[PDB]
Amino acid sequence: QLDSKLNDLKSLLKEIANNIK
Amino acid sequence: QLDSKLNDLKSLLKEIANNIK
Repeated sequence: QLDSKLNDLKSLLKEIANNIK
Repeated sequence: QLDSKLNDLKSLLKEIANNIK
């Protein structure tokens, strides 16, 4: 469960990077 | 503890992205 939570939080960085650009 | 530490470090990227924008 913790590994899945970390993986899910990972995509937030990509989403933020896409939004900023 | 290590998983929690990694999760906490994760939010730093989002904070930096918000600050830069």
